[PDB]
Amino acid sequence: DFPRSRLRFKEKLGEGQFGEVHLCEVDSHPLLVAVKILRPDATKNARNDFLKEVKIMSRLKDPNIIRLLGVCVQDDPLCMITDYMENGDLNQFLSAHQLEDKPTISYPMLLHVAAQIASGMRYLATLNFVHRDLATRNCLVGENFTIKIADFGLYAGDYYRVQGRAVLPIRWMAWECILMGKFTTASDVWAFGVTLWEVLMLCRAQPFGQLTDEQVIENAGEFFRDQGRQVYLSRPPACPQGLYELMLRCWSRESEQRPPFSQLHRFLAEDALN
Ligand SMILES: Cc1nc(Nc2ncc(C(=O)Nc3c(C)cccc3Cl)s2)cc(N2CCN(CCO)CC2)n1
Repeated sequence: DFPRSRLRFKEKLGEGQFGEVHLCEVDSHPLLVAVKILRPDATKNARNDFLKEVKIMSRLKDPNIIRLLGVCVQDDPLCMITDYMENGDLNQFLSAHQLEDKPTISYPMLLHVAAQIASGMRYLATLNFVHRDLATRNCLVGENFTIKIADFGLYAGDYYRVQGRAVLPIRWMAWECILMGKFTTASDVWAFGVTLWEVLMLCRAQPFGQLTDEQVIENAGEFFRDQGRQVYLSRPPACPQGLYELMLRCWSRESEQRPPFSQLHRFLAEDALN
């Protein structure tokens, strides 16, 4: 596990903080995989983060979570190998589709997309694993509208950057994450609510897109104060009222009032059809 010389590099797919992903072919006719390797400018800190991500990823084994197929971590150079998800991230994919009138996507397909994210998150919750950056940009799309959640690191405007602070996806963040940096399964539910809003919007608009970062942060202060001045994402045109109410439960002020992923999954697979 795994002979590096079996890998044939084809195209660079993307790039993050301590790694670079490439499309590769495996001889082992044409098997495609995604391969993450260190960036050319990698430091010893990047090598350490890459080894950790290997450890984190090795534990995740579910149909709707990206799966580690293999590793080069013994003799150099370091590599991580996953399924190649041929349709890219879900944000770009939904951006290229329009909702069916009466490349298109049906409303029941939007539900099926959301249900797969909810099942993936259901699995993470059983492991008490907190994702901290659930969004359509961190979901990958395979064949037959198969969704795998990644942890994935472009979408610069989706993160609030202050020097010397962690980079924060504030528009997906529960009011208590913004005010206190506390991330829990309950805050992943709130982000799931925002992710479901993105799916039903077909990624046509940034969440709170007409509000500044500072207004989004002061809106978290309004959830805290609980004086009826907090503001929510509006109902997407493709979204019925019943499904909108489910998004609103994800954005309950009280963390314990937010539905668990098992309930969100049931609703989107079953109740949402009626
Ligand atoms: C950014 C991107 N990724 C794609 N597929 C991937 N599969 C798996 C990926 C991945 O990163 N694995 C991974 C690894 C290896 C280690 C740790 C963690 C992880 Cl999650 S990335 C396809 C794609 N394209 C598809 C075709 N589009 C046509 C548009 O018109 C263009 C864009 N673009």
